[PDB]
Amino acid sequence: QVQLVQSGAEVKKPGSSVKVSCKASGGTFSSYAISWVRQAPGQGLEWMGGIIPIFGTANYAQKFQGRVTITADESTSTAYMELSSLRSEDTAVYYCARREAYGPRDYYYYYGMDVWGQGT
Amino acid sequence: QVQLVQSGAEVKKPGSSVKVSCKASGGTFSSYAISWVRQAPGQGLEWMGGIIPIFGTANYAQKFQGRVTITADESTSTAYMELSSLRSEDTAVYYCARREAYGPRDYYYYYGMDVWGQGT
Amino acid sequence: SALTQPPSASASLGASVTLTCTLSSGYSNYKVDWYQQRPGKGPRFVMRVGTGGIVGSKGDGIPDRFSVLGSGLNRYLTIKNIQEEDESDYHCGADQGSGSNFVGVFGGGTKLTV
Amino acid sequence: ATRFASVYAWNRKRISNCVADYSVLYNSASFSTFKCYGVSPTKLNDLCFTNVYADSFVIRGDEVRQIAPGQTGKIADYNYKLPDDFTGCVIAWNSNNLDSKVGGNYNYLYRLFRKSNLKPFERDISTEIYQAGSTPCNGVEGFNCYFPLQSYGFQPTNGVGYQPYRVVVLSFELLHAPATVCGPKKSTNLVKNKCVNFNFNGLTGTGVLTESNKKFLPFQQFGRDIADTTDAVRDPQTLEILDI
Amino acid sequence: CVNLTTRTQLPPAYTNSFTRGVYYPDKVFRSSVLHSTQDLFLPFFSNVTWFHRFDNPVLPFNDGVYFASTEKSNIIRGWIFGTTLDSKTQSLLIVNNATNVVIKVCEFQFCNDPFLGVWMESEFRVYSSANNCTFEYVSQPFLMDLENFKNLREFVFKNIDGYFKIYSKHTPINLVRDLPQGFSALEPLVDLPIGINITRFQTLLAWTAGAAAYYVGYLQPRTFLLKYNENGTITDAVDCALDPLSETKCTLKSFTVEKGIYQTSNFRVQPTESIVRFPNITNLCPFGEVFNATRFASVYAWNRKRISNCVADYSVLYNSASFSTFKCYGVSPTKLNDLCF
Amino acid sequence: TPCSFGGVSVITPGTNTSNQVAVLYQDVNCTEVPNVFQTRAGCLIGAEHVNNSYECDIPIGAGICASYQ
Ligand SMILES: *[C@@H]1O[C@H](CO[C@@H]2O[C@@H](C)[C@@H](O)[C@@H](O)[C@@H]2O)[C@@H](O[C@@H]2O[C@H](CO)[C@@H](O[C@@H]3O[C@H](CO[C@H]4O[C@H](CO)[C@@H](O)[C@H](O)[C@@H]4O)[C@@H](O)[C@H](O)[C@@H]3O)[C@H](O)[C@H]2NC(C)=O)[C@H](O)[C@H]1NC(C)=O
Ligand SMILES: *[C@@H]1O[C@H](CO)[C@@H](O)[C@H](O)[C@H]1NC(C)=O
Ligand SMILES: *[C@@H]1O[C@H](CO)[C@@H](O)[C@H](O)[C@H]1NC(C)=O
Ligand SMILES: *[C@@H]1O[C@H](CO)[C@@H](O)[C@H](O)[C@H]1NC(C)=O
Ligand SMILES: *[C@@H]1O[C@H](CO)[C@@H](O)[C@H](O)[C@H]1NC(C)=O
Ligand SMILES: *[C@@H]1O[C@H](CO)[C@@H](O)[C@H](O)[C@H]1NC(C)=O
Ligand SMILES: *[C@@H]1O[C@H](CO)[C@@H](O)[C@H](O)[C@H]1NC(C)=O
Repeated sequence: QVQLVQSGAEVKKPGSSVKVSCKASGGTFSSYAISWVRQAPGQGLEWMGGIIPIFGTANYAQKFQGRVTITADESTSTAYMELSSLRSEDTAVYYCARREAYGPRDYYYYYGMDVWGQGT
Repeated sequence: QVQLVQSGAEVKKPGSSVKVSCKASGGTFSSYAISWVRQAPGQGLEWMGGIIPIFGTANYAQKFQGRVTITADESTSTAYMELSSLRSEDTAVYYCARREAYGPRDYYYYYGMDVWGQGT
Repeated sequence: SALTQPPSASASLGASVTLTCTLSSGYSNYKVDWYQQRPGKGPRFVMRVGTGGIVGSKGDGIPDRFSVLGSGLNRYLTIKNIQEEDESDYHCGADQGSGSNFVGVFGGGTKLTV
Repeated sequence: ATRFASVYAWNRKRISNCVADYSVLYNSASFSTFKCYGVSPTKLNDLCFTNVYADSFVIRGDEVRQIAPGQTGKIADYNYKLPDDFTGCVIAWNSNNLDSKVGGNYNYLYRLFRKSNLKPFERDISTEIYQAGSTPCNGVEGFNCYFPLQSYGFQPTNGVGYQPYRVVVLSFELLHAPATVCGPKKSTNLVKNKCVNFNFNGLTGTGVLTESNKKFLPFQQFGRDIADTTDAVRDPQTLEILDI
Repeated sequence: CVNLTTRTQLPPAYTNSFTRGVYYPDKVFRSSVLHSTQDLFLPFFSNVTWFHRFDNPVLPFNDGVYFASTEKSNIIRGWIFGTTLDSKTQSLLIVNNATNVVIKVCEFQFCNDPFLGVWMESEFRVYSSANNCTFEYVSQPFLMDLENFKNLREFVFKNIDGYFKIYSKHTPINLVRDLPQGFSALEPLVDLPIGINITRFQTLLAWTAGAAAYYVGYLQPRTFLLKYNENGTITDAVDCALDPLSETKCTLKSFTVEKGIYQTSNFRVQPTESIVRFPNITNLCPFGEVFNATRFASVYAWNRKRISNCVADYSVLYNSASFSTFKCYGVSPTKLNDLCF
Repeated sequence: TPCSFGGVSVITPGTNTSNQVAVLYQDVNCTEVPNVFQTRAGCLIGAEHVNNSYECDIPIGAGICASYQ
């Protein structure tokens, strides 16, 4: 039923900016804890940020704060990412991940990341 | 009596920054709803921003937010604008426009734009 | 669509030219202004119409013949006894307030070729 | 709801003929204000009311304090007046993420000037030009000729006191009429001829329940003695008359 | 719709209300008691406008009305309630139970003479346009017959605190030309949950005439002492403000008064004019020099300006939108303009 | 000074005999009140003043008594 799919793979030369989408089909959107994660080739996953569309606020990791811009477009039921100042180490596959919501929705009561993207 | 006049016309290379003044002579300044507007050659007027000098706050349009800086200098009874990242489409005549104020002055009760600038 | 305004209209001399500047549903309760722009010169204020009535103005280089009425979500500017001096571009704008001036969405404008 | 009313023209939905489970609303973590007058917020689920009105509007953060009995200010005086003997709960929460827009949301209006104060639960939805002076306005704005309404410029960069708050006021009416709104209480078996603690559709006391010989009319739900204290009740589930 | 004009144009007729218009004021059972209640009641011996012919103009509705009909062929159909009754405001329509007992608080565009017609029903000419329905209730289907007296029907119509309250009584009657003397109380029939502004009303009738007449009285705030019998039926009442004997009865909480002297009330001459006198000062108070000041003092060394010998117009300061706090102690902020200091 | 006022007393035989009553406005001058009889207690309206003395039945005050005859 519910699934998240994004755009294809992009290749950018270093120092440019990359914008990655994330489409949402099925379910009641804007209640999901949309998260952005990455994993370097041969290395464990590293977080960079997350966003809850209904609250309109975005959180970022310290390693990527001031360099990663994340927005959620409620009208198209989509979530967007903007990453600038790409370097040699920054190349990796990028995943868009969600979480089921339950409870008051203002206080964190969420399920696991049952559904993932296909990569970027 | 009361009138607003600005500096002359400037021509700039694309990608530069343009600063436009607006002098105010006559009346009780800093109560006026100083506004900045433009019209492309052969096209209707487009808003960009406005400012009330006494409140010291500036409002901008979404098309020009993050690219237009507007300030009001109460000491010289003048209003200044700074516009950066000029492009090919951005060339146009620029107008400095005011509004009479009446009422509590904290809540919008204003007359029309009776007085205009001479262009820029 | 915000402020919807017809591109151009043409009326004969001494006739009535009712110009419709419609207000969108989202922008419904906004003050509406009217301006006259001579070809190649800066626009000047004509009349201002509010949702409750007429703002009221005089002595702005506007002939007495000009009048404005506001009914529902449509604002009408009426010209009676028109002559060749009225050929110009007319613009209607939106507005809002309570301490930050918001923005004015200016319509396309009307080219009234007499 | 996604279409809350303006405070000058607030909406009212009447709720009746239903079971009101207040532990879900009270135990919700999503509300920032839940202040009750006349009832306590934690005993609400044990009570029964005739009917409940739910009034809703959006106001300014600093103005949440005015939605209370005995308050003064532009909203309390010209938009939504609550009575001093109000029985109910005033619920408010920050709704900046729903009602605020980056350029500012101007669809929420309030009345700023009025010739006189409102009576409790009175509405005024006219757009008559407010007369500030002695000179007739003849429908035209100007000095001493004012437009009575104004909008709140809700922007995401405003301070907490200037952020939008959604307010729902639940008014609890207690009049001598059939109750239609009751808390999520479970019923027990009826016990007669024994000393018991009873709660009959909100009527509480201690006593012995016996069969009555009073000829109640079809509309009468309970009786009172010469002392004007309860001395008879019609059972809410079986239309049997009991003496207490 | 049909405008009935074949009506003789005479001034209203009047009759004696006698002891009519008492209804159960509450929903509590009491017996062998006298209970004093202050509510909207039809006064005893109140003059009552009397309508027949085809008699039914639009009537005022003030605090509430008392409606009673004496009929032999069930001509009354219902009532129209509203403010303008022309779709500009919300209106209430009560149709006969023949189709269904129905109260529709939908927005109707009514005729300037609504009615129902009949002997069999064909026409339904009450309203034309009808949308914006907000409330509906339909009573279990029945039927209102469309074709000295024997059957008396009494009605009370109130519009109080969100409820449109209808009271009714069914009794035998025996007068030819009047309202009987004797006592009965109107029990509540149905409580309609409609928060409606009602100021005007019209009567629906079902061309030829049937045998019927109807009466309209008006309610006022009065205190009544009601006598409840052993079965909890109201059997008598005294309107204590009708005359001094009823007043004595109300004060003593009894319908029997012994020979004696009773102190029952207090007489007071009421004022007829409002006399307001203030000094001949016209200079305005120098508040503006302190509120619009550019050089406010420090709080450790605060400034004080004394204001005297002037007229203080506080509606400008109070009605200003520019202040965020205006908290008054000892005086109220909205009565400040009526005081002198 | 405040406007003229005073108590209202109802002089009456019992309802076993008659529903006719008289009203005493205590210490209020006849003129400001609206068979009008002026006495020390005030002006008593509805009772007919007679010169024939009888036993006191309903006392008025200051030597005046009332009865139903
Ligand atoms: C705070 O101050 C403002 C501004 O006043 C000035 O500053 C103060 C400190 C003093 O130095 C004043 O002398 C300065 O003028 C006051 O607002 C003014 O209120 C007065 C009335 O109290 C207004 O006078 C009226 O003017 C009307 C005609 O003007 C109209 O049209 C003009 C444009 O042409 C427009 O600007 C004006 O607002 C009106 O719409 C006239 O019909 C009426 O009878 C009266 O004379 C004055 O115009 C107001 N000025 C403005 C710009 O609002 C505040 O009253 C003052 N508040 C306090 C509490 O002191
Ligand atoms: C529920 O209440 C009705 C009266 O309203 C009664 O007739 C019925 O028997 C009751 N049923 C139950 C479940 O007790
Ligand atoms: C009633 O309904 C009509 C049609 O939807 C609508 O145009 C009108 O505004 C409504 N009026 C009210 C009172 O809502
Ligand atoms: C009720 O109707 C009357 C009709 O004259 C009107 O004057 C009054 O303002 C109305 N009141 C309300 C509260 O709607
Ligand atoms: C009251 O009810 C009883 C029993 O129905 C009846 O006998 C009696 O006549 C009634 N009237 C009164 C008030 O006694
Ligand atoms: C009552 O008033 C009348 C008229 O002023 C006066 O003549 C009379 O003396 C007054 N009597 C008393 C008791 O004051
Ligand atoms: C009663 O006394 C008064 C006063 O002296 C006198 O005027 C009157 O004629 C007498 N007769 C009666 C019975 O009224």
